[PDB]
Amino acid sequence: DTRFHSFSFYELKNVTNNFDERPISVGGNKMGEGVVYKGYVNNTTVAVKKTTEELKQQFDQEIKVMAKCQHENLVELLGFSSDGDDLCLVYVYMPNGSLLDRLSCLDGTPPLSWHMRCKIAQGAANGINFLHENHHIHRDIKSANILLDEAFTAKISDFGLARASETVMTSRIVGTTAYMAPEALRGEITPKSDIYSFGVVLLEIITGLPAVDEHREPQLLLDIKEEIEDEEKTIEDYIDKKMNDADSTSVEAMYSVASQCLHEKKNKRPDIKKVQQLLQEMT
Repeated sequence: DTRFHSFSFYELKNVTNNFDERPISVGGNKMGEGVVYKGYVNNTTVAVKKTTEELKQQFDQEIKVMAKCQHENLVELLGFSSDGDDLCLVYVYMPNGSLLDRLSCLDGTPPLSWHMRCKIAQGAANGINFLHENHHIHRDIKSANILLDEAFTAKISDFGLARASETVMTSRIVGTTAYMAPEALRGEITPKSDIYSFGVVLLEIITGLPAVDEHREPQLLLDIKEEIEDEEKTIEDYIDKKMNDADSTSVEAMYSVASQCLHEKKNKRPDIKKVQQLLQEMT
């Protein structure tokens, strides 16, 4: 609780069109999914995220993480509400949405250049580096959770699952399957799992493809690593065509980082410091 604003529930209900759960593109306030709503408070646009006792301690858990973790490449928590029998968290609004939607060019946005993509990748790595340095594991690293501010600065978001480290195991396996390391899928909690997930992200950046596509072969993006290793295909075959500034050398350099991140065995993966350095040298 490092000087966050305490909101009453009615204030946030007011500014969100009464928590209008319809997508924004269809006239509502939902920008994603608790559920996350767009709101206008005090000349500012904000992001409002809306067992009883156990939801309360997760609510308290995230505030704890957000109090301790402040960084240019992390979404900043602005405040909260806990009086309308319905818990809310209020964050800095990121106008350019998620990396996922920018890679897909959702709603007709311009394809991201290779230069911008490298900057976002570096930003994301810097954000993850801060978390690991400060002994946190994100647990849900993915392109939908890399948000983009006014200047397309990468902002790591959705810390609802984040855990402090001192490898432990959990009974409640959480995360996004198409991004999850094998050990994470088996209930292990380790920062090495974040690295693996970041490798999938790097693949999405290179290819512009989503991590999963039920009508695609392979359905999982991470499987393209094996197709390339068993030289059936090249990374060149998979490079996003919606760029004109992607030189072979840096693309191959990024793929090399991605491939190392995606080692099936957690101990053979680079840590975030090495990932940071490698993305620097690519540039």
